[PDB]
Amino acid sequence: TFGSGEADCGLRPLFEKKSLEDKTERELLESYIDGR
Amino acid sequence: IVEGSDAEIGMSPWQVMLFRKSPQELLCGASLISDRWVLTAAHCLLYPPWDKNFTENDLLVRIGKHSRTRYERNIEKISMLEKIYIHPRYNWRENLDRDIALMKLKKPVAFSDYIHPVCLPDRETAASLLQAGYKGRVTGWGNLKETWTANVGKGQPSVLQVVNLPIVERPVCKDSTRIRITDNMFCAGYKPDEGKRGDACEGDSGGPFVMKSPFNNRWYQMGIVSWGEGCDRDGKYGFYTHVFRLKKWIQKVIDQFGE
Amino acid sequence: DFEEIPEEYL
Ligand SMILES: *C(=O)[C@H](CCCCC(=N)N)[C@H]1c2ccc(-c3cccc(OC)c3)cc2C[C@@H]1O
Repeated sequence: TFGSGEADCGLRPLFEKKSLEDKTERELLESYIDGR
Repeated sequence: IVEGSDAEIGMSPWQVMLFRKSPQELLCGASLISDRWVLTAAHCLLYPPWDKNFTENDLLVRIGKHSRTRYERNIEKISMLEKIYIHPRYNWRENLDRDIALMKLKKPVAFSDYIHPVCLPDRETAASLLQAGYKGRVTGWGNLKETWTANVGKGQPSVLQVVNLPIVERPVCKDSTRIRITDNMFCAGYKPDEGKRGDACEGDSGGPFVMKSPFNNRWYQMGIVSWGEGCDRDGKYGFYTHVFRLKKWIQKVIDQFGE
Repeated sequence: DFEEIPEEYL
């Protein structure tokens, strides 16, 4: 209802919502069979 | 967290501290999954071998934190619990199978830049992302060095720490330990050869293992810090509760009340 | 070890 409210989940106010990356998140994304 | 680094501010706005209120101590990590619900490991609350048995009034949840020991005056929110729910088949006698618990907060928290829930995975997010070799991220305020064997080299952090770790193949997991591994667990960590280190450690139990989806850019909680032999010991791995395999009970209990 | 929290939280 939507989720438990959110819906908004997993998007961080200071990072995803401002299109800013954290310092190491590239390491995660590069291990997911890189991607392209 | 062993061999991690300091989190950025707002890097993990779902991290919760489980805090007991006399004596004042950090018990465990936890995570915010909505405005009223916190997810943690059942062993944080209930562990008869050690006569641990916390109820609601024994505990405070603290949300929005970065500093381990400061009261973060206009940033953190402290909340009280109204109900604790442990999985009815949590196995504390043998292997900590179904190491999961839900806490209902007495009243909802407000979100902010520092406080924001994580998502729970669905079937296809689980299927796709839970694969050996893919990295996830663990956070917490636990020891920096081995403490079921209490350590030096620095001890406890001042601020929230972070480490990214690969998921490991189930055979190497099961072959690293004498404990019986279930399907409700997975393991994570670097292998002796791979050069890199890192692990959770004591005081980190209960907190999130999260991964970011490459399809929709959201953070999903795939595990809970559950157990491990030592901290960062070579040829040993951390074990996590498998959040997707237990999602029906999660839904079941937040639908039953559910209010 | 922890800084003191407000007494309305106890
Ligand atoms: C929680 O804070 C702590 C550590 C979790 C992270 C450990 C890691 N990844 N290295 C808890 C912990 C750790 C291990 C056990 C344990 C060891 C061997 C066999 C067990 O039964 C299956 C359990 C127990 C605990 C309780 C600590 O609170």
